[PDB]
Amino acid sequence: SSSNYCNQMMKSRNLTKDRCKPVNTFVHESLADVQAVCSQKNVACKNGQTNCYQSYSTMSITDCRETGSSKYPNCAYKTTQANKHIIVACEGNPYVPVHFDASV
Amino acid sequence: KETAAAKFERQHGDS
Repeated sequence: SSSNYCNQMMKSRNLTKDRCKPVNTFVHESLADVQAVCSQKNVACKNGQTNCYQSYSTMSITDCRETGSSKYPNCAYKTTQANKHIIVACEGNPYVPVHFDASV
Repeated sequence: KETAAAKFERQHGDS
């Protein structure tokens, strides 16, 4: 809870205001294009359920990973930017992303 | 209160 994108965004989005969340991914794409993944390549989820979908193309993502020296309240994060296929678990009507399963 | 779909966007969206 200092500067760099992950520290700023984890705090602003309320992920680290009351704990330091170990890992979080931000997707730099329009939300409707991320919701569009739920009708793209169906794949098994790590847990063997099959409501997961892999994006046809890679997307711009920022991975935020807590450093080994982070302790609440001063959460600290390593920022890694990547372009990866995202795998999301989908539910409901509208069938929409509710969990990340991976990035590949 | 926050739906699961709203929480996914809050946590991962950055349009």
